[PDB]
Amino acid sequence: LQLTLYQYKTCPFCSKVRAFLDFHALPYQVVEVNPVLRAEIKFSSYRKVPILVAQEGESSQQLNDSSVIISALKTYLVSGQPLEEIITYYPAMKAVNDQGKEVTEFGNKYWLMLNEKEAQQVYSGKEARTEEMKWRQWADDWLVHLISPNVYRTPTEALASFDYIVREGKFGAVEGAVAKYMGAAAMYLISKRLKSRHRLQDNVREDLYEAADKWVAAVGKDRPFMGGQKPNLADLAVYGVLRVMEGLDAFDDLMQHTHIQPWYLRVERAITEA
Amino acid sequence: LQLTLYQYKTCPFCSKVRAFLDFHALPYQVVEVNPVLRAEIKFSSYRKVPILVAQEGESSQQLNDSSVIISALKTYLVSGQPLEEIITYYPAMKAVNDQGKEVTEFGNKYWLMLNEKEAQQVYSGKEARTEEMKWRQWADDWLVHLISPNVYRTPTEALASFDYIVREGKFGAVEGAVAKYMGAAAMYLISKRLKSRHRLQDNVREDLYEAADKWVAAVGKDRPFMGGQKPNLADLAVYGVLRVMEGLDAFDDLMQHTHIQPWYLRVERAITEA
Ligand SMILES: COc1ccc2c(c1)c(CC(=O)O)c(C)n2C(=O)c1ccc(Cl)cc1
Ligand SMILES: COc1ccc2c(c1)c(CC(=O)O)c(C)n2C(=O)c1ccc(Cl)cc1
Ligand SMILES: [Cl-]
Ligand SMILES: [Cl-]
Repeated sequence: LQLTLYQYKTCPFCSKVRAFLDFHALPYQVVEVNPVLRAEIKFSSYRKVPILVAQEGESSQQLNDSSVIISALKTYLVSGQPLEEIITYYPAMKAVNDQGKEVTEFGNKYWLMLNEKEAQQVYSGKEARTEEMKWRQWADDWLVHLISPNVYRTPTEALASFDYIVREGKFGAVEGAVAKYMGAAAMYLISKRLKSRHRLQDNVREDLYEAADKWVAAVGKDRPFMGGQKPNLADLAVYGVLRVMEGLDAFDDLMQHTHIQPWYLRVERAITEA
Repeated sequence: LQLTLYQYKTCPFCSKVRAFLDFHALPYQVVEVNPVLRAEIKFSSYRKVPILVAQEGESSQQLNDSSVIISALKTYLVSGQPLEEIITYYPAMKAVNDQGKEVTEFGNKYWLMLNEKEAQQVYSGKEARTEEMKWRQWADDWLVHLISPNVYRTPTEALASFDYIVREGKFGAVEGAVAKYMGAAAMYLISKRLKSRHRLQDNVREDLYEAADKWVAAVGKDRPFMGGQKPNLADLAVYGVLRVMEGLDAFDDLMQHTHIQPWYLRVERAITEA
């Protein structure tokens, strides 16, 4: 089973898949996609990243959605059922938006296709299973929306963010320089609207701290991770979404004003502990 | 187990739930909602219909999404697991649209929460289970979109449709008269755009026939219903969506130019056969 992960290193969706693969010590190769030309992903009809293709000898499968990849690869690690069958339980559901745009959502993306036996093996109980599902959805439907407005909240921050994005990502020496200044500007302004459209406060930092606190309270103090002893897909989902800001002011503030570090560091070492 | 179904009689979403309850000969009461004031539904935070509340003695549960109601009530009929636990597997997933609107989708809405045993009891095999799921989604993501443009396609048709909607539904003698002419007009124009936004052909009837044919070919000629011997959630989904046009020109045309009647009539008697 050879895993190749096509990604945008600094993207919360790719970090999410990495947090999962790393935690389960799964071996994979990563091909960094060029956000401007995206030639490395032009083999797929699915036009979003991450994309993960699993090769099993002569056979191979393309897992598209970041939440679907984790769900499919996970039910696979527990059930051992063929990946080509498992990916069949998370179908791409096409529909035309109320604006005429063709959206594609993936069915059952936060549900592991597990039987009673294996389910009892990975979950605390029925309520633990539906809880991570709810928090998996929160991570990318609410939490990720707090990244941009926060890392591009100030012109200085916007430049630091794109410096890190271009340095961390794949850009030609030329488009790198352009994207560094041009992209920081566009994103600084563009995020001013993302902040509004998503109904964020004026002090976006406060929206970040609230979510952070809302999370640690959810984890509670009776357990190290929402998953209990070890982190579960929900712990790894929030971790993966937040790690993306590591090194930026947003992250330092997060750690300094929220009491989220203990859990964060906990999920980190649980990962480095392969 | 007392079932109360709040609905809009002539709506495909309510017809879908009725087609299911009827087919399983489930006893329920229906309270017709006034589309204008909707007072009869103002007990629910969920602001869409159908809504189905199941009362079990002193306890009661509100099942909101038309596909979720069918999925939950169904897994319940097979597993016997408490409804209050079952509805827990189809969570409301909130998110803010790219336009700033708060949309709510229901997780795993087309997946019955069944174990190996019961699943083998209700499905032909693994491929039969994911096939109805795919056709359940088609019914409401593609098929329903062909109803309005087709039944409001012409001014004469628009009036006949609203005559039937007001006669079939719950409107005050006054607002009924208004809605009959005012609503027919609004819908005739409004559907002119629905036809465009949804990328429908100019001859919307053709879109209807194609879908119809696409369905009968899917069912094939080796089985009476997509579900084999008896109809399954996919057969009942398409039937429920189409019945809504019964009596209108659109429906007569459908039956006359598509070879869909045989299956349609087959699902009808399978239902009347309680
Ligand atoms: C190279 O491509 C990127 C990089 C970062 C991205 C995205 C795409 C998308 C979009 C997508 O997945 O296509 C989101 C939401 N990103 C961020 O959250 C983000 C993270 C850290 C910093 Cl410093 C600044 C921004
Ligand atoms: C009273 O309320 C109604 C009635 C009909 C409706 C809807 C709501 C919705 C919307 C909803 O569920 O809120 C859709 C999509 N309807 C139709 O398909 C339709 C069916 C038959 C005819 Cl003749 C004309 C139109
Ligand atoms: Cl593209
Ligand atoms: Cl500023």
